[PDB]
Amino acid sequence: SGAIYVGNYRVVNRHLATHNDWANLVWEDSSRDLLVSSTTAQGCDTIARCDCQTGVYYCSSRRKHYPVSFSKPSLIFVEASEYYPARYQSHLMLAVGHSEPGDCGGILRCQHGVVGIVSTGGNGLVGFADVRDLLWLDEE
Ligand SMILES: C[C@H](CS(N)(=O)=O)c1ccccc1
Ligand SMILES: C[C@H](CS(N)(=O)=O)c1ccccc1
Ligand SMILES: [Zn+2]
Repeated sequence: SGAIYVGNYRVVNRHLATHNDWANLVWEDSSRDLLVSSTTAQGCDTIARCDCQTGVYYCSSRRKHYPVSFSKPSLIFVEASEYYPARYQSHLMLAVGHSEPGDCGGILRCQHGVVGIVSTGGNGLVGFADVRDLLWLDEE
């Protein structure tokens, strides 16, 4: 689990979104595993605006942060899970590291801020849903 809180937005894994997230839906993309909902409280998170390929992610299944190199956001074939059939997930970044389903929502951070959230895993890889292209997360 986990979310990004920026302005009046909450960013979550689309497959972990709650009834309240869907009741307050701003934007969702099934191809990206992202959903953004509106919040009443102001979020303080800073979104990175950059092309970093190094950062640190939180891994709840190890209670640890790990430094990783990760690929630029791309269209990656992702195996079926129970939340999706096998499909191309877009805007996905891969790194070598540990990820279990409950790790979804762990933040990946660079020097500039929040890069994305854990979305996929298995075969010793971790996939992060990029958010850096969502420039609208920083206004109204
Ligand atoms: C929020 C919606 C249904 S509702 N109550 O009409 O908002 C929802 C249904 C199933 C899984 C996740 C979310
Ligand atoms: C079992 C699934 C497979 S997938 N292809 O990543 O959806 C999963 C593993 C680890 C983290 C998140 C999800
Ligand atoms: Zn950066």
